[PDB]
Amino acid sequence: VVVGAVGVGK
Amino acid sequence: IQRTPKIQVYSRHPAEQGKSNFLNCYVSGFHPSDIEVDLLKNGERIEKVEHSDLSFSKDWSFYLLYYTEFTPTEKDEYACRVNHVTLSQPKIVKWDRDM
Amino acid sequence: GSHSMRYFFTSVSRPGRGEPRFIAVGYVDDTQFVRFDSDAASQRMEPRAPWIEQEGPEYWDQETRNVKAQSQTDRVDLGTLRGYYNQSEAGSHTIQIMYGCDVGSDGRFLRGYRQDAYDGKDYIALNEDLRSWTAADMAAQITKRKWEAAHEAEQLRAYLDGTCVEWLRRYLENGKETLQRTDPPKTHMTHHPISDHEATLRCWALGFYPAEITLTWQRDGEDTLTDTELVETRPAGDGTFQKWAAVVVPSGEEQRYTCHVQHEGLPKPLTLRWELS
Repeated sequence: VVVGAVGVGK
Repeated sequence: IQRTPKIQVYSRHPAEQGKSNFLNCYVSGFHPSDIEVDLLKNGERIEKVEHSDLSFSKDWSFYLLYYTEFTPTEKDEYACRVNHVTLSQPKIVKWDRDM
Repeated sequence: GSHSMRYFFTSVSRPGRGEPRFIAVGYVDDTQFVRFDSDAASQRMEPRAPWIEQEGPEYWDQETRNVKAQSQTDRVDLGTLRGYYNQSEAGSHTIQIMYGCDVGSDGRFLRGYRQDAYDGKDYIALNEDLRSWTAADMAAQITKRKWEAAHEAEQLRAYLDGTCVEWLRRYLENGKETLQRTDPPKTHMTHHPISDHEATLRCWALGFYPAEITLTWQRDGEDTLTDTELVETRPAGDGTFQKWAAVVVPSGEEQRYTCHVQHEGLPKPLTLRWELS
């Protein structure tokens, strides 16, 4: 499974 | 920020004429990922060619596997034709049985 | 042996040609099991290995939107990084992300990793300790400060030693038939006169798995890097790999060169020699 938590941008 | 493809043309199994096999063109080491790959049978573009999903290496350069089912013969010539920004003219690599 | 799970993502801006091409690929060891391709008809995370296909529609529903989210992050970041590096809006640029985790034979966590690249160069990477970041240059240090702010390292550590290690351990059992195998290299040598007085010795290794391998040429027991041609390890297309090494030798001295093959499925290092009578 991929990461669930959407990250903050760069 | 540009690397030229390394191109390898080969068969999935050792080649014996008359028996089904797979023709492989492996292009690795290139950047950027925009690339053009055609398999050639006596200089004519083979039409049912599949490929792998774009991935890349530790050094971030890309690699792709193009392949198609074929039956080697003595008379038939097979080549891979790759075009990339790093290339002034499409490079053509002929299938050699011991490479 | 050890096992790994890895996801690879590539985002390629196409200025004036619609949204960025986005391609995602998941692996267990050297076996691909999922993919997403923005340009593909499906617009869903699709399965790519037999043993993942049993997963229910909740699995594919989740993965589809998560992998799409990651895509949208890469969509903003393409614009942000364009600014950091003071680049025009007319060029095509590439973000690449790799992350995953490693476990041992008993399913215990060994390693987590995340690494990002911009235009094929190091941008920012998570350190081995999973607590801190290394930015590659001063622009990437802007991101490192943002991520140190929002504690991304700790939310990410959650996945890399937690979610990741459990789902790897499931997959490794859902697919225990195909994934636990090690195929050792079928080996053999060849010989090609280039003239009347020199020839090419070519040391082959075929059908092995996983893809890690070593080929080396020895002259009277000494390692020759002279005339040594080594190709990139390549996929057979059936789950196995091929590699060869070659050295050009003086015809009639083929007996003094020997080729050495090291691989995990090999009880001892293979040694091969051309055998003239």
